[PDB]
Amino acid sequence: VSPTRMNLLQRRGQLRLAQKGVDLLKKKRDALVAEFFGLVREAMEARKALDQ
Amino acid sequence: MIQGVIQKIAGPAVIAKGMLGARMYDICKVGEEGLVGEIIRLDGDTAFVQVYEDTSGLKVGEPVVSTGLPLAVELGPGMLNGIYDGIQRPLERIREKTGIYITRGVVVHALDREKKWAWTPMVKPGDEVRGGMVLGTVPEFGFTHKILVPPDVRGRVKEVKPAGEYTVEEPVVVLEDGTELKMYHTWPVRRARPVQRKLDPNTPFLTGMRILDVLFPVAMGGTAAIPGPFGSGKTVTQQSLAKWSNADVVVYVGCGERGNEMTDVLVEFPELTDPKTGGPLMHRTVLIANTSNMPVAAREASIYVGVTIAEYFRDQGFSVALMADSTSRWAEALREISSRLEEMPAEEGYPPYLAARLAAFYERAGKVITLGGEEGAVTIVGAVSPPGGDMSEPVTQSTLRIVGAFWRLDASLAFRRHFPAINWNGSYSLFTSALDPWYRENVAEDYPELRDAISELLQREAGLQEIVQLVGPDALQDAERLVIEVGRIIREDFLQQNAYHEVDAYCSMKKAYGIMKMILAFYKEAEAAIKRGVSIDEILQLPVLERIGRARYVSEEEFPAYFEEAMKEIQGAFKALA
Amino acid sequence: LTVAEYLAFEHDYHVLVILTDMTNYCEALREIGAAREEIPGRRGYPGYMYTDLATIYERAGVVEGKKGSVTQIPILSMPDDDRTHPIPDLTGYITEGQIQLSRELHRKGIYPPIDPLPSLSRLMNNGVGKGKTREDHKQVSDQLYSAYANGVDIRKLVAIIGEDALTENDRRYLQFADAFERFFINQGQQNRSIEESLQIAWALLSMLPQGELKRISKDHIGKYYGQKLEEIWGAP
Amino acid sequence: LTVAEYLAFEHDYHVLVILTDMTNYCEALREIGAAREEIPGRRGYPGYMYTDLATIYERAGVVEGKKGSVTQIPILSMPDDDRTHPIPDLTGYITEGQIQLSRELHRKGIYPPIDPLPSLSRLMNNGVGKGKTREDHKQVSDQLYSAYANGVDIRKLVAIIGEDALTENDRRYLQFADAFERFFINQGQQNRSIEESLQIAWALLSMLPQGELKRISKDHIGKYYGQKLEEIWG
Repeated sequence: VSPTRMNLLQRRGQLRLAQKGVDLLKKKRDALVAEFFGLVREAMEARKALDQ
Repeated sequence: MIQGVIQKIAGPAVIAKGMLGARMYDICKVGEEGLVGEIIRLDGDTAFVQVYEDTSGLKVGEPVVSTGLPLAVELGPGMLNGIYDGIQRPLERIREKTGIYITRGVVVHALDREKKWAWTPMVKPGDEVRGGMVLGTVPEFGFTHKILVPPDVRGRVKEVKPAGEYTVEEPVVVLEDGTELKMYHTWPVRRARPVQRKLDPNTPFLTGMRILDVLFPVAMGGTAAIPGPFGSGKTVTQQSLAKWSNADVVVYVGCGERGNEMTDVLVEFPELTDPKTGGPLMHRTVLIANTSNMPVAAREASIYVGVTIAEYFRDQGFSVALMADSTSRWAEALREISSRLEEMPAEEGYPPYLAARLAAFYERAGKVITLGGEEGAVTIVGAVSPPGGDMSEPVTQSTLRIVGAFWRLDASLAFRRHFPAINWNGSYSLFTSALDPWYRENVAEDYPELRDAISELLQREAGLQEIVQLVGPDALQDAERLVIEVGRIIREDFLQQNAYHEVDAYCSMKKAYGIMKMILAFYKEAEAAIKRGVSIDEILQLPVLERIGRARYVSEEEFPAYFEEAMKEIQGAFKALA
Repeated sequence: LTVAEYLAFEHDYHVLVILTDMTNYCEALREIGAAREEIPGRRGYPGYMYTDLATIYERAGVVEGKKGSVTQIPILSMPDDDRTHPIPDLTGYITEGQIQLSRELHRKGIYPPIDPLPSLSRLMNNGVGKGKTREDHKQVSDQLYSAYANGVDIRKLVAIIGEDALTENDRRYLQFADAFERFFINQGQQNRSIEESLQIAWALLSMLPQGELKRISKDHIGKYYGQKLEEIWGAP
Repeated sequence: LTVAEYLAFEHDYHVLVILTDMTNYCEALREIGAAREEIPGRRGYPGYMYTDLATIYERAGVVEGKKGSVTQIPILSMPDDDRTHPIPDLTGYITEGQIQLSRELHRKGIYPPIDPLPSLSRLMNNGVGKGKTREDHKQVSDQLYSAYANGVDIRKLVAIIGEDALTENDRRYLQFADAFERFFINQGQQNRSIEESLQIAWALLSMLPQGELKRISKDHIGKYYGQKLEEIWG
């Protein structure tokens, strides 16, 4: 890549975008984990019903 | 004195002709108004003078007078309780004789020339004296200010003034060779004051803060670096260190601070009280204050002035704590001066000798044997303020290469109301191994092992952060939940310290040691109870939790009984648990 | 600044100084330095630019024994929105905080386009509170900051996971962010007293459930919580 | 160029001028400028490089009343394949478009490895269209440019989401880009007439839905759309 001030600013903007993407993905992971932990209780109830 | 006239004026640069015999870096008086300048280049009959203040209105042909001496400070009685700028001019007397503005070319004396001091001789005629010896004593607030013969002066005493009241200009001792010794002398700020021998970092510098004294100790005469992020409580911690340290004299250097921050320092500091005497803390500190709009020469020379004053007080046999509020601003001033000299920069515009100057400042610290045979030390706590907290700045890299401790101040901790907001993950100290024998002799032979155990517990707590982020703490196993709760206890009951509390503002080494004893004993008992089948939540309800939480606020003289009682009841509470 | 100092410290005036474009001043300083054959410092700017900017900025303040005051609001356009450019960098070095305008807010039709998240006033705590503006000022500002940050993050999350997957409190924060942008920031040419601004802030905080207001004491919540936007807003 | 101008504008020759490496010319210009302490542009090249290169390049063209012509095809090696280097930058600012080669295309065995996206012809509009080459030339060129750029963007997307997650439109554009690179750009040493090239272009465009061809007028689409790539070969 050609080193220029405009290119440096573009790379810094890309770094900021990547960091924000990491934060957004972490929030998505938190939502998914909450859903997963509800669903595991549902699954254990279903498995007990299957045993019965 | 070499006297010449102005030949050319170009901004702050003045070329003076007829200056043959003038020496490099001597202070000169430029023009009829006597503006102070420095000789930076000699060429034939001419000298290049860099004027400190604005040169507008100067004309060609005005006299230039050389003082014959480089930049120096007056060392003697009258510096305590004083406020100076970067070149040691008393700001209060400047205000008295000039007003709210600092006018150019004002002449003031660093030490008051009218005040009488109670002189008490300690030498007799015929005695032979050398540099650093004590000629006599003078009372200055709670101190006995020792009048020292200058380090380069030796001879035989001829006449001694008897006990009485004299000003600092009165010659108290005159030698056989006609040398008159006064209550004060002058020393160049860029030359380190000589000592007999530099000692090893054996004894600790006790700041009174548990995290600093235990986890990241600095040795007496060591150097520490701190970052100043906004909202971290840096000023509370700095003034707490000034109040509660085991240093006799405090020297605070403000190099090019913001006007309002410098005002904050100059207003809050006189209100601090000295716990050793109950009077003002200012009676044992010297404040050096510079704003961003003062001359760049004073801002660059401020730290050298401060370290020279600290070295003088060390040579009197005291322990001195030196705090530089922003070495980043001093580095900015150095960069500006180098740019004015048209020097090729290194890295981000800084001169290639930035690290050399930083080392020359920091290496003046240390515990020494003075020329007078006594012991004294200078401990320097420097502060760095990068552009946006980016430590990659050359100033911070240069500082961290030479300082022995780094107390990472974090704004995130202060946001969570964790004070002092010192990030124990990023902080470090290189003095622990050298200080270990002192700890074993003076607080407990067990102490290093306890400190390592507490550090390991903190590391284990930090290792679980991503798991606790992913799932709640209630999803953790009892072993992991135990270390999470013990990390919480360690933080909130050992690491946190209230600087405004009447007894919690200060903590001795033994009280801190007892707190870690209690915490680790509780952790071991709980770890045994876990493998006895006991679940976590009965352990979390034990009153020993509150007992350990209250250990911070018990007074120093009541702590040993409280500690033994707490140890007994921590032993008892887990035995009765199912 | 000479006029400002004269008025404030010889006639007890409270003077507000507005410097409309410091970027133009710094460019003029660079041009003058080049015209005088001076070797520039970082990025072509004079090596003494920091000292010059300090001699400009540090002329404001309050003096002991004087009733007057000098307050400065320098204004500067960052050359490429780059905060690390020497001009904004040195200005942030010397000044106490900054007010940042948002191009996103401006393009969304919001005026004045002040973005609260990157903005900061370093001396704000010393000038607000009981006997100065009102006792609830500081806590209200903290709560507004935290709630707005939460709302703007949930706004990005809702794009991928959808509104139905959000928690009820997340939807409350989502509505709060939109209402805050539309009513608090977007005031137009209105001249709002501090009481009116605090009233609007409390009406916006009332959209959040009580007890979610962690940063505010229970006394202030009891005193001011509950009122609706419709009762006090300038327009719907 | 003196010889070329003399021939073209005194003896009515149609002259093609090839300059092998303008980079080597600029190196000598920089040597002279540095020896003379000239105020430089970027990367140490003299400030007057633009004017000197202009005095060289601007000597081509055609003249009213005269029958001859001068056509210039300078060749220059971009240092580190950097289009923003002063030599290619000033040349692009002076010349009437450029043909840019792609190292990525070359490494794949495609010859001639001409990358159409950074390439340009400023005078293209003057010499194509009805009565010059064919009525659909400009619209076909525009449609090819848009479709190939879309394919390159979808290639970028594939590296993030994988090819299996693509929709059918994205897959069609990806296949169009692949077939374009393999059949239109890659021609070897064969000499194609403009009619053959337009036939190949229309065969490639027929891979896309008829409604996607926004750049092309509907009459041209009715005339030429639908032909298969296998009909030209295989």
